[PDB]
Amino acid sequence: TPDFTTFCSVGEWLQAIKMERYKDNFTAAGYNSLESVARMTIEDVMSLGITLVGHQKKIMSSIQTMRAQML
Repeated sequence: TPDFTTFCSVGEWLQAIKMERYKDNFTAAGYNSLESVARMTIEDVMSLGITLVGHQKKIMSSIQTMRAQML
């Protein structure tokens, strides 16, 4: 099992999954910790204005693996 608890920031996590284009989206909505990111549902993701389905799925998938080890 990879360890998904080793990121030191939301920005570092996004970079690792090639999603760093949404960095400002996460920041602007006050997702400043990975703890808060790990609690997100699809609705939270949609609220960020992330609209490509492929991006929503990558992020949701990464959030899931994270939540399982983090929460």
